[PDB]
Amino acid sequence: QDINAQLTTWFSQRLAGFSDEVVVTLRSSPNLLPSCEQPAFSMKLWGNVNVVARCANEKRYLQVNVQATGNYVAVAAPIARGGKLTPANVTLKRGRLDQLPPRTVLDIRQIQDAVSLRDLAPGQPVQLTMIRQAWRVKAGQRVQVIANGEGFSVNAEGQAMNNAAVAQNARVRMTSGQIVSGTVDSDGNILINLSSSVDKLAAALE
Ligand SMILES: [Cl-]
Repeated sequence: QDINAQLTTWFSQRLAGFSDEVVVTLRSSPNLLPSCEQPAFSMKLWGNVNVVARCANEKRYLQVNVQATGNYVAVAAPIARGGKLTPANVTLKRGRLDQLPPRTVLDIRQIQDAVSLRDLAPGQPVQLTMIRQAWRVKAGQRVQVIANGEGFSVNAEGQAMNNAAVAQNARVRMTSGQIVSGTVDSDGNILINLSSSVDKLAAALE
């Protein structure tokens, strides 16, 4: 029961913070098990995984099944496409992590300012493919364009032409109809960082 106890302890410690119940089952032939007392294990965190087990003169490829139970983010109330994920409509549920659909959110902090891309039903695990970050800037919104660099500062008002989250690109129509583009910041401003532009900016003032 040596290898089974060692693998159980190894995956339990590796899964600290993800799971409080880790069960390991060997799927490969016991004839290909490491011979040494303390094999070095190395490596997907759970489910059907391959583990390399090294001993002096051995490099075993073990196939194991890892059952890991812990918390994951699930839908707690109906959420419409475009609906904000809140503490009223998404919660932590306890379940078999190894049976979850791909890219299920495990940490409730990952869903802060998230918005649903789909109509979601209660009990559904929240997957990264079902959600997006909220729009800090929305199409048609009055925004501030801030350009800085080479002893120059420009502050101008415009209308956001597209929806954009923080750190995403936003095109902005200036009052004349000229379109500029920059990065959305936490304040909903559009940031531009400035070779001929600093020369062009000064030339515009002439
Ligand atoms: Cl949004």
